[PDB]
Amino acid sequence: LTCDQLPKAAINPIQEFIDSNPLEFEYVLTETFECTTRIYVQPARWSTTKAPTALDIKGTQIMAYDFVGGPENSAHLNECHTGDKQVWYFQYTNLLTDNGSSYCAYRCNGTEIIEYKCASNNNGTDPLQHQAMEVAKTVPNGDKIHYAKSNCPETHGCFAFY
Amino acid sequence: LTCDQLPKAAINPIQEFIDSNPLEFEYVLTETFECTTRIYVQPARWSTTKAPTALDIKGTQIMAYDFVGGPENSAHLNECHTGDKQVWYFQYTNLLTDNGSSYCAYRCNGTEIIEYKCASNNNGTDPLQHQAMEVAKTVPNGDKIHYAKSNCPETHGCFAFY
Ligand SMILES: *[C@@H]1O[C@H](CO[C@@H]2O[C@@H](C)[C@@H](O)[C@@H](O)[C@@H]2O)[C@@H](O)[C@H](O)[C@H]1NC(C)=O
Ligand SMILES: *[C@@H]1O[C@H](CO[C@@H]2O[C@@H](C)[C@@H](O)[C@@H](O)[C@@H]2O)[C@@H](O)[C@H](O)[C@H]1NC(C)=O
Repeated sequence: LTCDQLPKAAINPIQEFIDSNPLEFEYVLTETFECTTRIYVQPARWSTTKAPTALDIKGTQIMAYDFVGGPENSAHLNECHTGDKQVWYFQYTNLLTDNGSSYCAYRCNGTEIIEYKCASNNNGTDPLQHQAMEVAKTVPNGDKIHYAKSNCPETHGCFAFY
Repeated sequence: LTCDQLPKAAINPIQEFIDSNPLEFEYVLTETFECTTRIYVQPARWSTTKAPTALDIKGTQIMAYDFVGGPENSAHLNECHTGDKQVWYFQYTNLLTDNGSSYCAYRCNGTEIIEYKCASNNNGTDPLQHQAMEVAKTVPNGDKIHYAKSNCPETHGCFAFY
């Protein structure tokens, strides 16, 4: 299996992602998105693109990306500080169940995987999530995929932020 | 007029604030919340307090505060990185109108004002907002209140983030 052959699942309407806030990453590829909370935001009233925004929050640092849909169930992200463009797909989504929400998303460079983000608001208890992670690890460079919460900073009274 | 005598307006249900996302500050007291976007987040499914969270995002930096209601229409904030406690009130709110949402909130130390946050998603065009700002400037230390967006960094393709 190569990264280009992973499923490209249907993307839920944006409101279903917003209604899942806040999410934390369970499995990630690089160190970048360890100990990170994901927040979805609807478009600003003054936005001329009317693109929603994804926020990746790691302690007191934040990456933001406006995003729009592209071909074949892609998400086209524009990182708000750098202008860097990224193309993402979803392996699966399972939002707004009786046990909460989960999904796994990935970023390829051709046949190899270069980033991976499995998110949930149920501490990774959706059986689909571990299953998806086990599939993604089989594509080239998927060996890097690992648990995102092994060594996070101590909290100071909150639950999705530190 | 002193800070303790400012109105303590009724606080809208949390969903009305979330539905107003994203907001930007129009008038602020210190430099801290210049060029800042405010995002409201519902409580995490795993939160034992079930407190919602306010995010103050300034470029790639973020302050987060879980908050709960207190006496006399107060909001009791817990800054998520430091554990520092803050007590806020609203001068007024005007959410989810045909021209969007605005509010002005303030933090006193007795008779003086120590922080001020007027937010909107309509670029400060609610007449109530300039009116409220003019009242707040009349309390001790209110002279510091000023426009929050005079010199913000250039964007890189987004609208509420940079
Ligand atoms: C969240 O789950 C944690 C255990 O997760 C499991 O073990 C870690 C090391 C990973 O391999 C992960 O994929 C496994 O599912 C608990 O330590 C923690 O207490 C849980 N949090 C709760 C219940 O709030
Ligand atoms: C947003 O409004 C800006 C003008 O705002 C006015 O002037 C500044 C200096 C402050 O005094 C403020 O309180 C006033 O309301 C415009 O420069 C800007 O283009 C507007 N943005 C829009 C239309 O998207």
